[PDB]
Amino acid sequence: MIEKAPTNVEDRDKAPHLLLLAGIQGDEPGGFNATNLFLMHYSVLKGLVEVVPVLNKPSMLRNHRGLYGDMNRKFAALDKNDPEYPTIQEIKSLIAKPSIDAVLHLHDGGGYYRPVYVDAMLNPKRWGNCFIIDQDEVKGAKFPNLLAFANNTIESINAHLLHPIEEYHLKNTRTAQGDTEMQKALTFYAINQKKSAFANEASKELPLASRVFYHLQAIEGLLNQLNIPFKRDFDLNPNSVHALINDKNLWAKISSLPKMPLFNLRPKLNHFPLPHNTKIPQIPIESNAYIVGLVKNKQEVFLKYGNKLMTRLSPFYIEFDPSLEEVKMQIDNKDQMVKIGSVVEVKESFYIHAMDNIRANVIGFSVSNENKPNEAGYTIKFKDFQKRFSLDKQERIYRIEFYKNNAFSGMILVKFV
Ligand SMILES: C[C@H](N)C(=O)N[C@H](CCC(=O)N[C@@H](CCC[C@@H](N)C(=O)O)C(=O)O)C(=O)O
Ligand SMILES: [Ca+2]
Ligand SMILES: [Ca+2]
Ligand SMILES: [Ca+2]
Repeated sequence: MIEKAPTNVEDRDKAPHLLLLAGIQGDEPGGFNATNLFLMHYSVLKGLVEVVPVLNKPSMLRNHRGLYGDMNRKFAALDKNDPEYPTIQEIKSLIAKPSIDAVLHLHDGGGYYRPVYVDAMLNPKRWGNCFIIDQDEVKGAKFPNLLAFANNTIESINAHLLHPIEEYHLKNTRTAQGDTEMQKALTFYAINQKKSAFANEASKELPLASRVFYHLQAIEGLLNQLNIPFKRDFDLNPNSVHALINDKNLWAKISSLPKMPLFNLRPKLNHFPLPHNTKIPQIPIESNAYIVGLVKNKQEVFLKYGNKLMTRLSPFYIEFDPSLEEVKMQIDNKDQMVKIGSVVEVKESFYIHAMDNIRANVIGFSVSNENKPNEAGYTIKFKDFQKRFSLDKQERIYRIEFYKNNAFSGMILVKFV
């Protein structure tokens, strides 16, 4: 859970609290890209929005609806030995917190829901582009009138339709009256804790940016109904959404390695250092996004951003010796200390000063066929690189790797600008 909170802690209790959740199915990227963009680009000014951006991360990482079965059928009877049992308790505990008032659960769904059969794509069996309640009223909730809240949220979404076919409709599953499937799902659990609970569906027929657009419309519609004041730092249209999903400023930091751009990496990165004796899911990974991770696939390690494959790492596993903190380098004739794990911009040249006990391999530069070379003490320019060794498709970013005996002492990236 990630908090989107006012800067003044005192403002937390001055408006309602919403719990915003997506990615209970790992192949529904509208939902988890929307929670991602919300965390990255919105501000909550009073009250609080608690976000679990992706409920089923292992499944997201494999582009899979649910590796351990349908997580959204696990909110009623559940075997204590179910692999998702701990996850389910975390979620139910967030839902049932006295400080939470409302719950919004995002999904992507096939076709377009219509309450009357129109055709195979538009009918009551379909799920796309609807706003869903389990029943019209939840007595004892802070906001008991789910129906009114839903109708007003649908109004807000329908003020912004990209095409008429995308019109939102109310879907009331009347769950307690015999819907045994929905009785096992998240929002029904929430209403049983006297929370006002809603699900939004964006149609799988839509491109990702349009799915995310509609989820964000639903989030804003509901925040307005709750009177949780918010801002965002962008204009809400599909182009703007696309730009932010595919943002060149997105990065990932694996272990103590430098920040790497998410987009426009080469599809495969060879001889990539990873800490030994460390299970893949336990390798630290930081990002300015909230849906990034690593997953093992055969012998490779995939860098994932939602369902997008950003690169395939071909690792070599090695001790990460943390002793080397900085390296003396010259950049465009300007001498300076460079922290291990830095990215440095270069216009013309660089040079690494020799070090006792430390060997430098500039990846893409060579002066011999030594398999374990020392390339400190060379003045290096762009023309000196074999461009295929670049980290990026643009052939501008190069790895410098440092070794102390048989241990890995760190990496610095140079970016030619
Ligand atoms: C074809 C394949 N079985 C498939 O992906 N079906 C989906 C089925 C649609 C689907 O999952 N809705 C959700 C609705 C849940 C709403 C609400 N109670 C909640 O807890 O948020 C579900 O039932 O968990 C499709 O048609 O979009
Ligand atoms: Ca932003
Ligand atoms: Ca779903
Ligand atoms: Ca080299």
